[PDB]
Amino acid sequence: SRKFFVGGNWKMNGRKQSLGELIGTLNAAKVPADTEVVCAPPTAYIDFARQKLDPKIAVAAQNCYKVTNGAFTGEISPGMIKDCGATWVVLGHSERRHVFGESDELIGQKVAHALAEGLGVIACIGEKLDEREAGITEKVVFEQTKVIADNMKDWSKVVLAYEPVWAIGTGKTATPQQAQEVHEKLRGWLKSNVSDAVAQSTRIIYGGSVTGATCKELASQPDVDGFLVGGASLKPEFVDIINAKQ
Amino acid sequence: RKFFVGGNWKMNGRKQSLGELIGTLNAAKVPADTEVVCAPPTAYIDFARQKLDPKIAVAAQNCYKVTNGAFTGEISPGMIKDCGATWVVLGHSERRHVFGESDELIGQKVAHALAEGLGVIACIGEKLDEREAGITEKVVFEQTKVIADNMKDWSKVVLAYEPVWAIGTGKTATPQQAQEVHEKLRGWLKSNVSDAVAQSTRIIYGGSVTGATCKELASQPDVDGFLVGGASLKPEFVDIINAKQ
Repeated sequence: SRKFFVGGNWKMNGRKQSLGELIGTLNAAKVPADTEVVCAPPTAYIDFARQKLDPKIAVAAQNCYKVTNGAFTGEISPGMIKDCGATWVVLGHSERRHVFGESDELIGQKVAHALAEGLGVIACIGEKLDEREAGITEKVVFEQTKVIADNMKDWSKVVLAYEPVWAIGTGKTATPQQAQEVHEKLRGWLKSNVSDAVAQSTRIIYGGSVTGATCKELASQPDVDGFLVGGASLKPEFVDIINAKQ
Repeated sequence: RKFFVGGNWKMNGRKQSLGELIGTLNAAKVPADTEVVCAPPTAYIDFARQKLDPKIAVAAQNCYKVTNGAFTGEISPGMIKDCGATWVVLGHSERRHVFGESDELIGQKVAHALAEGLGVIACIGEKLDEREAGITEKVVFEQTKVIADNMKDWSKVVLAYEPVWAIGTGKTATPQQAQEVHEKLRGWLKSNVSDAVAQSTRIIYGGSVTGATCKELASQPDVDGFLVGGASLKPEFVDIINAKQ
């Protein structure tokens, strides 16, 4: 019985005043008890957000590096994330992979280390438009998921996020049925390559375009276990997406 | 040119350990002729500014080139200002050589940070292969050039020379080898920008500095301070603050 999971990726948006407002909205919101809600602030505001947010909402970092301390100007470690009261980290996000060039190997290593330090991990995967139009969706997301899997001792604190990069900013839209086709193929990969236990208990959430209007239909897909929300996570509309199963 | 001592904590510390360091720094007597800046890890910019006495300025360790946007894991100069920090380090050797940040990207970041009202510590330097091939000047001049082309105003910039060729290589820089590069960089400012920019721009040294070495390095005519690494996490940093005393 996989617990429904809604992530809010704020990305590089907001200041203390505006995020303070957003947080007041989320605190005033009724969160269903059967739903796990997580918010990822810009790294400068992880501490700030954890202090202001009600305990019913967990806090994620948006990225981290692969050792606990070191000569890595501009990076943060999982220890720092935990030290700030955050319990999750988002890793392998399409923007890290495709804007900032983070390799599969680097990401697998980040997952191992964040997991070894006690954080949950939202591990992101997905294919670009050129990869999808070349017919290599499965090949790409399976390879990304394999590299993550090779750097794991334990699956219980991982959530997989499928991002259709091919449908973010390109003009193309993704159907609920296309999302479901990728999600069930990823679950089938977990069953045949890790275990049926992992396949049946691991949340696979959809990180493509989600709104107050699209969320109910997407969430009723049997292999779509929730959402990693982009722009809408900055709006009160997020509260509708939290309630997508209601 | 006011003497400038920067402390780059890198990816080190927690609230407890950094709170302790900050107590130590808050007890230090900062000379009137010296500008002190500390760069915490990004998760602790806010924490550090709240705990530090105002006689010490706070810097971000990196930032991005737009004020808000779809850039998971980044921070903007707006957020840095919002947390009470007045500087950012850009083009650090680690951003360049571990994380692949290009000259063009760094230039764009410099322009955006200066425009949003931050000071910028702009880092340049050559690797060992480049030094031993004889292209020290080519590499550092190119890096300073691409930056200069993305800037109009020089008053809020500090140039940091990093002898990357001395990090974990088995080679080290002498004070004289540091002076030599600082002099050539001031030379490039004269010839490529102006004499005025060349006479007023702090050029600080970003290689190994300790309490034992700091006074000899600071006495070099073209070395105007430091961007300190490992020693910045220790009381020894307070002695490096006193380098020109």
